[PDB]
Amino acid sequence: GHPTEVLCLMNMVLPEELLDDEEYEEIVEDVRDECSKYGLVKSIEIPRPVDGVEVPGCGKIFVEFTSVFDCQKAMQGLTGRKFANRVVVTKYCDPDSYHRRDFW
Repeated sequence: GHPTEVLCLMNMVLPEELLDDEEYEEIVEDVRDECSKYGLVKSIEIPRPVDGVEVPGCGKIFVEFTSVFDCQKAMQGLTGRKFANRVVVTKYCDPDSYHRRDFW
């Protein structure tokens, strides 16, 4: 709906793929590098799974840009792009919710 400077990338990761530090770090770098083609990436949040503990937003990628315009360019460039034989699905994330790490 309402465009923000925070992009949420869905359908890109399985929780299993975020357990090992090396794999998690590689996903963070790959995400940053792809998003950097559209604007300045201020920060990234990829909630990691903890088996038996609820982790809201796990399986989702949150990328904060330095402007709303750069985020909208990222949403245009990434939405519908094929990744891991799937379809990248997106949404805007509330900036306040992002900073207080209140994901869904």
